[PDB]
Amino acid sequence: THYDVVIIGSGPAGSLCGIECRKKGLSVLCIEKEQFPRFHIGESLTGNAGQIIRDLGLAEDMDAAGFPDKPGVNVIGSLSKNEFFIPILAPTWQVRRSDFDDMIKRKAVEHGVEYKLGMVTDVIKDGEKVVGALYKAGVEHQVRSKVLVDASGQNTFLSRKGVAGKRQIEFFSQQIASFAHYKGVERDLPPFSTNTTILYSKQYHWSWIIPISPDTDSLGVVIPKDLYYKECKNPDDAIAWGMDHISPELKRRFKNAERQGDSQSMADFSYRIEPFVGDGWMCIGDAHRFLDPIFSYGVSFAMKEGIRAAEAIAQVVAGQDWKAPFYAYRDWSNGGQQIAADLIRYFWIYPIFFGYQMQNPDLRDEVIRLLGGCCFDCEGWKAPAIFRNAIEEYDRKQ
Ligand SMILES: Cc1cc2nc3c(=O)[nH]c(=O)nc-3n(C[C@H](O)[C@H](O)[C@H](O)COP(=O)(O)OP(=O)(O)OC[C@H]3O[C@@H](n4cnc5c(N)ncnc54)[C@H](O)[C@@H]3O)c2cc1C
Repeated sequence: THYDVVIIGSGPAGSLCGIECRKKGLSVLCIEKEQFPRFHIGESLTGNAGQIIRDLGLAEDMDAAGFPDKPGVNVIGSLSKNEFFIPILAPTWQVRRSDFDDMIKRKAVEHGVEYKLGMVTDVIKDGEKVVGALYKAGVEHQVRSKVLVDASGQNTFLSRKGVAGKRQIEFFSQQIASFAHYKGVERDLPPFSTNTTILYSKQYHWSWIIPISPDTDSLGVVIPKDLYYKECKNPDDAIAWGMDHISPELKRRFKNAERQGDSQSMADFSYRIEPFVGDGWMCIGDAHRFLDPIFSYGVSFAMKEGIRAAEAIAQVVAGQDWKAPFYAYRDWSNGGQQIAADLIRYFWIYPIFFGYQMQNPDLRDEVIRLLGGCCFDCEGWKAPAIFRNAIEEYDRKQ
């Protein structure tokens, strides 16, 4: 059995890639190992994500599913008492990922992507060229594809399989995130009751509060890996650590709150995988690159890469050799992702200066677009340059 495109995984990257490939008239199979709906962390969307969601015809459905509108994000430093607000670029939402991912997958089915509940386990190769995959599903099946798209997220299938490059981890910023859902959290005053709230103390010590339904808020406490394994060891203790040590806002807001279900812990390690394109295959989303979620780029970038990949895939299915089209995708992805990574690094090194710089109308407006996810067409902007130069200056002097 043959498809133009086989996609591993139906998170936001895989779903959007499938939809876009269908719009280009390609045949598409998506293999997803989990039954939807399924829990997934990563709840606060960018302005650009909202635009894609609107373009998919889902705006009214987002509201009806009870996903709060997101007016922007408040960043509060507990140690310095510096706080700044970044208004949203365009209308968007805070989501419960189980329901959200289900709604998007449904759109991909409406677009005619064929789905299988199954686990991809291997690739099929013709020399160095990838030409299909094996998946389980109580039998091992074989499928043939002109392009195998890895949208496996954090599972990073093609990297683990040795087809894509090795995972390059950013060791200096390794964190562990611990989170749970609560009811009864005290929200800010309308019209900003459903802003995302970020509270931070020391470098790489921070917490989020994200409203995800009419009465439910997502709480995360994120701390360096070493601190976690020394003082906490489990998510309940890490959250309590943040309550006690990151910000008095937490105790205040959570005074009458009640936890819903159990807490979980998860690695928050930045990484990139290179190469992430090759003959007959490519990675999109977290399957090749993960940024610090303090600025919530993940879902937005996953969707953007799925969309841009479809353009490359269409060129190869139409007859082109893989290199020019895939290297164009690669270069475009690296461009945007590096700007986002620089913004995050710049913030962590100079969080107060970052705040003071928002008082500058020109920078402020660029940062609004950048935090909105518009990092992929920035030739001639001032901010990306400032970030890059600062980071290089900081590094060269250490
Ligand atoms: C602590 C934390 C907080 C975060 N907060 C935010 C936030 O506020 N906003 C935001 O935008 N992002 C956030 N993120 C990031 C966000 O969750 C990811 O960037 C996003 O899920 C990436 O989408 P994806 O499609 O690439 O992968 P995923 O969404 O993970 O989807 C991948 C899919 O592939 C399937 N799969 C995996 N392996 C296989 C296989 N072998 N065969 C078949 N199927 C497979 C999985 O079941 C899964 O459904 C956060 C992440 C973390 C860790």
